[PDB]
Amino acid sequence: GPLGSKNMLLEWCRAMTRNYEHVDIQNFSSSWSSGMAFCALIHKFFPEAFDYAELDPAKRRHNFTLAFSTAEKLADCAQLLEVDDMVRLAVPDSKCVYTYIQELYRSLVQKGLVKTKKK
Repeated sequence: GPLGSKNMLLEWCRAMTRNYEHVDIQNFSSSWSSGMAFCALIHKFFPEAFDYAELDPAKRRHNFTLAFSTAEKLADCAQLLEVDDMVRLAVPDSKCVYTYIQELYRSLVQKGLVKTKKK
């Protein structure tokens, strides 16, 4: 479509990347090899989550588990991705992140999280 799906998420996800640093969402795979994206994106809607400024790219394993363990306890998100796999692959799939974000996106809509402030 003239708009596009991934573009919507990309535009959106990126919009939250401005707040955070060391993170650049120019892709859904390579730009995610740091795992810093999953944690950073969540930290946007959940402050009690964790101190994103206290995390480093050194502890990726924890970043993945954290991003998931945090989103799960707070949003009971999906379990489409496995920390170990992410760690081993070090290369996610645009469909995986997209699909994950998809489910997550929807949860935010119901929760009314995405509709925090109008333009």
